[PDB]
Amino acid sequence: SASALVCLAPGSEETEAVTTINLLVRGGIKVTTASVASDGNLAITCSRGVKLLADAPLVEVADGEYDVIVLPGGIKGAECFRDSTLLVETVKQFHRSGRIVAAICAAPATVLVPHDIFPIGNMTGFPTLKDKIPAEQWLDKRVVWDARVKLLTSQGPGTAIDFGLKIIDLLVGREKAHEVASQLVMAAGIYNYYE
Amino acid sequence: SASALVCLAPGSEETEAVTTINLLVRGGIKVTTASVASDGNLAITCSRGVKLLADAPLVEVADGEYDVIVLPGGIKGAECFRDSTLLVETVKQFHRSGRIVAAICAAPATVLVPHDIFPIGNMTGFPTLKDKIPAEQWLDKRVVWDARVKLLTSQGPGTAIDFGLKIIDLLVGREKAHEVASQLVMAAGIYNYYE
Ligand SMILES: [Cl-]
Ligand SMILES: [Cl-]
Ligand SMILES: [Cl-]
Ligand SMILES: [Cl-]
Ligand SMILES: [Cl-]
Ligand SMILES: [Mg+2]
Ligand SMILES: [Mg+2]
Ligand SMILES: [Mg+2]
Repeated sequence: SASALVCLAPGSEETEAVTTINLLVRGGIKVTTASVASDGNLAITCSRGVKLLADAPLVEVADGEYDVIVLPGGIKGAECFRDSTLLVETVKQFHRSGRIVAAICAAPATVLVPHDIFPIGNMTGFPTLKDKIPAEQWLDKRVVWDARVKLLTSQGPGTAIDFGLKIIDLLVGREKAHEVASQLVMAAGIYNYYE
Repeated sequence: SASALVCLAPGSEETEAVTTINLLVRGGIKVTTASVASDGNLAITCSRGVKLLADAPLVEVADGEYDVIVLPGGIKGAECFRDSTLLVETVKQFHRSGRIVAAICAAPATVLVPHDIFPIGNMTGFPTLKDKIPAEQWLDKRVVWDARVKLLTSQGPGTAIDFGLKIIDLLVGREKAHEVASQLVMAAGIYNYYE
């Protein structure tokens, strides 16, 4: 199967993390969750208090051959990612080895921009953090797929379905993305991959 | 200081549970999560494998004065609810005492219909299970609010935002629902409480 490494830190946005995980599993993707910036503790208290148990510490899975690394948002979770040298070097390694980096909400501006990971990539993120993304790189769009650098970005809790579906499309294919979308009772406006 | 009791079981649908909890917290509603696991275990494995910690076993919080009891879906989570005499008694007590019952996805057909808790009233649920909701009660709407019996129902993972926003309306009101909605970057097909 295709596989995904979903990172979690104290203060990660729980809808973004959980909805993404759920959709990837529905798509037949094996998902591992990794605890970041917790010195190995697998208990992760998210941004609105939801408490998740991660599968493993990042340091034990960072060298795995996952097809995508996923960075949920949440202000404080994204700061933890930014300030983790292991997280940043893992993101860089996924990219250099031809794999996908996927980031939502505050993660693009907080993690990718300060570390100059994708200096000329196109990206989106949470609208109120537009001023944290260099102006020439910013698109205000529910999902942005920059195929040149294999960078997938998205905007907020309410775009987590759109984000997860595009990961499925990229890793498994359009037909599987449509199958998953069809299970959800999605709002009008969200792309369902039928065409 | 409105409050919500969100029930969780092995096999609950994690998007439905977590997105609902998230939105209620954003709305200033005090949330308590209650495990309906038969042994009282609080470390719940949800339908796609997300590991979610409940705050308390149902028996320790069921008699609380929460304004709403929330039943997430997930095929096996809803079966656990149906087969828990304490859960069913608690739902009945919320209803008889003039409080709100909120249920999504499989929870209406699996829990409410077999126990005949709402013999009169409109309801929805996951559309593949529509033939398990009595025909005179069924509506095919993203959210159904029947104020006559204080029953809120909704259809699936993709309607979790609509569901959570309606709980906010019912507990805190339209202004707060609009405020929360405006945070999410949600899709155009979800009612946003602005006129
Ligand atoms: Cl441990
Ligand atoms: Cl670690
Ligand atoms: Cl670049
Ligand atoms: Cl959504
Ligand atoms: Cl399910
Ligand atoms: Mg620059
Ligand atoms: Mg394609
Ligand atoms: Mg009847």
